[PDB]
Formats: sequence, structure tokens, C-alpha cells
Amino acid sequence: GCATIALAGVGAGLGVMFGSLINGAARNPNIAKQLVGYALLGFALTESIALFSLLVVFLILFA
Amino acid sequence: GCATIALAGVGAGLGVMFGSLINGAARNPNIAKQLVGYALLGFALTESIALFSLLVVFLILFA
Amino acid sequence: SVLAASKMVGAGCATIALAGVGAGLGVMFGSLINGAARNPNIAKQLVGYALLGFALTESIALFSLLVVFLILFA
Amino acid sequence: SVLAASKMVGAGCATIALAGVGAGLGVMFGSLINGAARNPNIAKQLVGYALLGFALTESIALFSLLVVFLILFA
Amino acid sequence: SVLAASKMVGAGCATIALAGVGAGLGVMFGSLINGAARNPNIAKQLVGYALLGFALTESIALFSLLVVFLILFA
Amino acid sequence: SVLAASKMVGAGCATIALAGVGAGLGVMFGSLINGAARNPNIAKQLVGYALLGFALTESIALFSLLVVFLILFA
Amino acid sequence: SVLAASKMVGAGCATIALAGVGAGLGVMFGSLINGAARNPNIAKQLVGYALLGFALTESIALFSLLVVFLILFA
Amino acid sequence: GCATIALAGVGAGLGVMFGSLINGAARNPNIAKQLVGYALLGFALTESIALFSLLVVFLILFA
Amino acid sequence: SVLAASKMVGAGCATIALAGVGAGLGVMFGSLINGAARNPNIAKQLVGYALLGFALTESIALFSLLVVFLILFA
Amino acid sequence: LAIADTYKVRVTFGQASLIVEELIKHNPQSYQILFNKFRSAISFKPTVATILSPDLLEKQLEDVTGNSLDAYDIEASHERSDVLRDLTEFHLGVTLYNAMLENNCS
Amino acid sequence: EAAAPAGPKEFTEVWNKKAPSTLIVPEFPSNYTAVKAVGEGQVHGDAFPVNFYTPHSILSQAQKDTVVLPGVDGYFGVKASHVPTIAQLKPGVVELHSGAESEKFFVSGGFAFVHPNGVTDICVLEAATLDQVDPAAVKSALAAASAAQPTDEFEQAANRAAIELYSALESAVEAKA
Amino acid sequence: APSGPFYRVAGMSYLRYSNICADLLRNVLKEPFKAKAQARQAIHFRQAPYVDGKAGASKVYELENGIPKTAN
Repeated sequence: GCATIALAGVGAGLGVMFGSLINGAARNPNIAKQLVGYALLGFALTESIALFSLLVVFLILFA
Repeated sequence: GCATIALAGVGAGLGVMFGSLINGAARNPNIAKQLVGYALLGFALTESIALFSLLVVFLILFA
Repeated sequence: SVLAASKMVGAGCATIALAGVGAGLGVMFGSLINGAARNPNIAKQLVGYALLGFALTESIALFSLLVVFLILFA
Repeated sequence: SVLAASKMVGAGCATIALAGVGAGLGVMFGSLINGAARNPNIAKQLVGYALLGFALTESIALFSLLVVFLILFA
Repeated sequence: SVLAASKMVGAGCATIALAGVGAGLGVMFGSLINGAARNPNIAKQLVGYALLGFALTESIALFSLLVVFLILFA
Repeated sequence: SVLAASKMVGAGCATIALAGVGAGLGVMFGSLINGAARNPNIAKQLVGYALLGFALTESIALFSLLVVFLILFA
Repeated sequence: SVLAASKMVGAGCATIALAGVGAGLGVMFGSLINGAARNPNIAKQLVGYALLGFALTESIALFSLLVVFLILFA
Repeated sequence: GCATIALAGVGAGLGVMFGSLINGAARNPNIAKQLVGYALLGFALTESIALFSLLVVFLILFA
Repeated sequence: SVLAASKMVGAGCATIALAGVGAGLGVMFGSLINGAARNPNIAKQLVGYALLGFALTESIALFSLLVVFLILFA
Repeated sequence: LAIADTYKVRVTFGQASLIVEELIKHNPQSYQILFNKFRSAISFKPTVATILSPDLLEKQLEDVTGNSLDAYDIEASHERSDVLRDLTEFHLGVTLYNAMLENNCS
Repeated sequence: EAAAPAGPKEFTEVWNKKAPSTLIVPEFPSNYTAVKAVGEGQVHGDAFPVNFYTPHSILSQAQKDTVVLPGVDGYFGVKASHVPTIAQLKPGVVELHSGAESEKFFVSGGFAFVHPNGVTDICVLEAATLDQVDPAAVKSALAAASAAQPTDEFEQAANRAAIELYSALESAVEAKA
Repeated sequence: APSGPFYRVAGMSYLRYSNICADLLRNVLKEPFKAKAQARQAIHFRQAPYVDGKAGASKVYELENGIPKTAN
């Protein structure tokens, strides 16, 4: 229970990233695929913390 | 009870993302039909983290 | 009597996930004020966008509500 | 019976969810000020959009204060 | 003896919603300064709207104080 | 004597509310600088609004100390 | 010795309120930097407001230190 | 479980960092090849703190 | 020896105020970079204010480091 | 300063902006433009167009019980005193181009 | 702070007492315009006047109900009762909407204002349409521009303007409607 | 010592900067319109400093390609 609290910051960081994707896509809509190509790069690079916080729960419960 | 706290962070991320959509649609409303499509992408992609908190609150109850 | 005591202590800590959701509604509606302040001619569609975000992120608040309802009596 | 003792502890810890809701209503009512500073001729309509945000962000305060009474008086 | 001590230890940590209430009022009264610094001749209307935001965000703080007087005295 | 003992950790968890009010006054007194950096000639009225926003959210910190001093010796 | 142990753990839970002044002071002293980078020709008045804001938001860190020295040695 | 809550802060930090990279690429798409080169360095210097937290969570369970 | 363990548990809880000071120094030293990218001709003064801001928030970092050793060794 | 041979090929905004930045090398608080406004082919009633310096006189003359320029939301990169500095150059160049083109057809 | 209450109203009564009597007062450029910012109106619903200018021509003066301006902070759209703003434009596409139609003009910079009465008046330098611009020479110019980084900060600023203009022109001509 | 945008810290005024931008828009125009674009670009004038009121030399500008991008 106390271990999975850290997904709060991961969810807030992804919400900031995908709100910034909207405010960047509305700042130059002709580049609205390269900015998503950066957003998915940041998303796939911040899910390392998500798999950290999802396997530390399985490190203590069943290992 | 202490496991479901990450919902606060994913809710704050949802709110800042859905607020940055209002900002981006007030910049230029003609591309809001693409901004809402990017926001539902970000919403469903951080609901991955939200349900990864919402299953760990279920996995420690009945499993 | 810890079997029904820990349900109450866990529920009091479970319902605190409404805080970040309320912060998200507040920043979304503050952005709604700024959005209707920049160009007010879309402020029906922008308030519709605010309700569109509001229901989808109150969905996660009712998910926490069914979690805190679920561990309290089931 | 420590069941009522844990009821008091959970009814204490339940009311920290108003932290983020207060921060959200504060940043929304602050965004009111610079939003109406951007265009003063849409002042009353921005206060109306602020009240429409207020009467839907206080729904989380309703959700929390009925849950603290479901802990205390149920 | 754990019950009237549990009232104390619960209603202690029941008041940390005031942290977020104070943060919301601080960002509201800072956005008041930014909005009155954008256009200085609107500085009487927007400070009244900031007083309205203060008196409607203190509903959350007095809602928390209603529970912290409800725990400690009822 | 846990009755007079848990009030200590209750007041310690109670004064957590003295964080977000400092954060709100930090962003308020930072926004005062960033607003007084735009137009320096309105800075007297901006500081007059800053102290009024201080004393209306200083009441949050005094309410936190009021519930703390209510729970320590009453 | 739950009194003399609860006092120490209440002091430990009581000094977490220096986080919010530690972030409010940081963003205020950063807003001072940004406001001096806007226009350097008023870099005397802005630090005069910045040390005032340091004092008035440090007041909450001293609230926290005073409640620490009250629940530690009384 | 208590030591790994520190992953929330590095998650919410990297969310704001990649949001800043999105908005920086929305400023000018030319200098994006140095924006990414600074961003992955900042990501590594924040994952330093993330792995510093993971070092103590592995120290507290197995030592 | 519950006080000798409670001092360790509280001394763990005493130092989570260092996170807020870390975030404040991060947002200060980030807006210092924003200010040195605003006008690079004054990159030698804004660091001169950044060092006094760093001193005045490392003040609160050592405020927390005071009480964690006052509860550990006093 | 005296500028000559100005209508050789035609009038361009590069030429007018060059004469404007030559007037900007000197640093006044105001500018006065004396040229003949082409009203009709029979009448030439001259005009005095005026350009103000940004921080020296322009926002000072926008001041009635406060200011009237604060209604405009500055949306540039840097702050208002450095966008008015560019706006006064653009205004002097535009009104000088229009001046020496009105005077040419006059 | 208003010690010289200037205007076209006061200049005649200060000028008549110094100039000889056969001289009429010199006129003012404000007498050749009727639309100001202080004179309210100019909305009457959704369609509002856009005044899209350039030094050698006037490409638009009619009323269009939506115009997006490629501002330096990003592309932003202007509505009828829009916020009064002074916006510096980066080189981008201006598009004029009055219904189903959009006229696409790529401008080369210049400011663009929104006045509190509800007229916008775009003030650009070179307004070339996106039909008569070729996609061949722009990469041939930026490829030479993306290499030379000399020691002249003046040429550094010129190179930076060239780089942003050519990159935005490529991104604005390759993604046409 | 000059503190502002990127052209201002480099000493460049807004007129020369925006004219450089307009010149480089004209430099990528189509040749049916690029030839007449040089007609609205050609600069032929001269100036003269006056140290006393008649005394002074002159300086000529006969640029047909556009506004000088180099330092002035």
C-alpha cells in the first residue's frame, strides 16, 4: 500500500506532459506529429519509473 | 487505503492536462478537433497509470 | 475489534485521493477563466470542453469513491 | 471498543482531502483576477464561469464531507 | 482511554487541509497582485472579486473546522 | 497514560498545515515581485494588496495554531 | 514511556511543515531573479520586497519551530 | 514500501522536463537536436536521484 | 526502549521537509537559468542574488537538520 | 543630416527604414514629419506626423489618471519597454515611407 | 504625468499664436482615419474588421470573423471581442476566415494588434501568398545558412533570422491545406 | 549592455531586422514575381553629415539586392 503511492507523481508528470503536448500542438499545429513523437519519447522514458514502482510492489509482496 | 493515494496525483495530472486543453483551444479554436483527440490520447495513456494504481488496490484485497 | 476498526482507518486514508482531483478541477476551471478571458466568443465551446474534462476526471474520483465504498462494507 | 476510536482517527484523516480542493478553488479564483485583468468588459461572465467552476469543484467537498459523516454517523 | 486519545490524534491530522487552503489563498492573492499590476485602474473591482474568492474558499476551511469541532466536542 | 501522550503526535501531525500556507505566501510574495517588476509606480498599492492578502491567509496559520493550542491543553 | 516517545515522533511529524516554506521561499527567490531579469533598474526595490516576503513567510517556519519547541519541552 | 515513495518526485520532475522539451520544440524546431541532447542529460541527472532512492530501498530490505 | 526507537522513527519523519527545500532550490536555480537566458549581459548579478536566496533557503534546510539532531541526541 | 537623390528609381521601405535608422542614430524624445499630404491634384494641405520615443515620452503621454496602454496585452518575447522600442522604429519607418511617397506624387 | 495634454485638438490654439495669419494649421494623420480604438462598436455579432496591411499594398480591409496570427509565442486566433493585445509575429502563415473560406498568406514578420473596440490590424512587411513561393530555393538557402557561424554577432542575428524564417517557411509550405 | 531581444543585444534595430526577413522572403520568390520583387527592393539614395551647416562629406547607397545585412 505505501509502495504504490509513488504513482501519484508519475500520473501528475504524465498529465503535465500531455497538457504541454496540447499547448505545444496549439502553438504550431503543422508540427503536431513531431511534438507527439517527442511526447511518446518522454512517456516511454518515464515509464521506467512506472515499472520501478510496479515491480517494487512485487518485490516485497511475493519476493 | 494507503494504496489508493496515487489517484490524487493522476487526478491532478488529468486536471492540468484538461486545463491546458482549454488554454490551447483559446489560443486557436480551429485545431481543437485535433487537441481533443490528443487529450483523449493523453487521458487514456495516463489512465494506464491510474488503473495500475487501481489494480494494486484490488490485488492486495482479494489476492 | 480491529476487523471493523481498520476499515475506518483505511477509509479515512483512502478518501484523501480526492485532494489531487479537486486540485485538478481547480486548475482546469482557472484555465477555463483564462481561456474565456483570452477570446470569449468560444466560451460556450470552452465551457463544454471544461465539462468534457470534468466528467472524465470525476470518473477517477468516483473510482476512488467505489474503492472507499468497497473496502468499507465488502 | 476501539472501533469508535478508529472511527475518530479515520474521520480525522478523511478531512485532509480538502487540501487540494482548497488549493484548486484558490488557484481558480486567482486566475479569475488576471483573467478579468486581461479584459474587464467580460468581467461578470468570467465571475459566472468561476461560479460554474465553483459549484462543480465543491462537489468533491460534498463527496468528502458526506464520506466523513458516513464514517462518523454510520 | 484509546478513544478520547484517538479523537485527539485524529483531529490533530484533520487540519492539514488548511495547508492547501493557505496555498490556494496565497496563489489567489498573488494572482491578485499580478492582475492589478497588469492594468492598475481595475484595482478596486478585482480586489472585490478576490475578496469574494477568499470568502468562498474559506467555506472549505470552515468545513474542516466544523469537523474538527465535531470530533473534539461531539 | 496514552490520553495525554497521543496529543503530542496529534499536534505534530496537526502542524503540517504550516507548510502549504508558507508555500502560498511564497508564491504570493514572489508574484508581488514579478508584478512590481512590470510597473514600478503601482508598487505601493501592490504591496498594500500583498499585506491584505497576507493577513487574510495568515488567519489560516493562526487557525492551525488555534486548533493546535486547542488540542494541546484543552 | 509513550509520552516521552510520542513527543519525539510528534516532533518528527511536526518538522515536515518546513517543506512548504522551503518551496515557497525557493519560488519567491526565483521570482525575484526573474523580476530582476525583466528590468534591472529596480533591483533595489525588488530585493526590499523579497526580504520582506522572506520574513513574512518565514513567520510560518517559526510557527512550526515554536510548536516543535512546545511539544518537545513542555 | 515507504522508501520508494520518492519515485513520485522524479516522475513529476521528468514530466515537467519533457513538457518543457515539447514547448521548446514548439518554440523553434531547428534547435531540437540540442534540446534532446540537454534533455537526456537532465533525465540522467534526475535518474541519479531515482537510483539513489532505489539504492536505499535495496539496502533496507536486504541489509 | 520505545523512546529510543521512536527517536529513530521521528528522525526519519523529521527530514521529509528537505524535499520541499530541494524543490524550492530547484525552481529557484531553474528560473536563474531562465533569467540568464532572458538577458545574458546580467549573468553576473542574478547569481549574486541566487547565492543569498540559496543561503536563505538552506537556512530552512538546516532548520530541519537542527531538529532531527535535537530529537536524536538531545 | 541631409538625404538626397531619394526618388531615383522609386521609393522603397528599405530606403525609408534606412533613413529612419539614420534618424534613430540620434536619440530624441519626439519626431516631426513635414510633408505635403496628397489630397487632390489641385490641393496639397501639409501634415505634421509625430513619433514618440518609447520609454522617454510615449507611455508618459498615454497616462490619464493611470494609463491607457495597459489595456493592451503585450504578447512579444521580451517585456513592454523593448516592444515599444521596436514599435516606434516601425512607426517612424512606415510614416516616413508614406511621407516621401505622398510628397513624391505631390 | 500628463503635463502636456497633446492631441489634434490643442495644436491649433498653440500654433495660431506663433505662425503668421495667412498660414492655415498643418493637418494630422488622425484626420485621415475614422476607426480608432476608443470608438466602440465594430463587432455587431461575429464578423469584425481585419486590416491586413503591408507597406506597398493592402491585401485585406474587409470584415472577417476569425483570423489566426502567427505570434512569437505561438499561433493564436482572434475572435470578435478578443482581448486587446499587441502581438509580435514570427514569420508564419496568416489565414483569414469569414465562413468556409481561408486565404493563406505567409508573412515575413511585423507586429499585429487587437484594439479594444474589436478591430485587428495586422502590420506585416512582405506578404507573399503561398501559391507563388517555390519549395526549391528555401532548402538551397537554409543549407548554406545552417553552416556559416561566423564571429559577427550582427551576422549571428542575421543567420538566426534566416534560420527561423526558412524553417518556418518550409514547415508552412509543406503542410498546406 | 543592450538588453532585449536577439537583434537588439546584437545592436540591430527592428527595421533592419524585419527588412532582412522581408529580403529573405523575396530571395525565395518565384522568378515571375521575384524580378518585380527586386523593383520594390532596390535602394538608391545618399546622405550627408553636416558638421557646421554646410560643411560635410557624403555617403551613398546604391544597393539593388536589398537592405545591408552586414554591420553598419
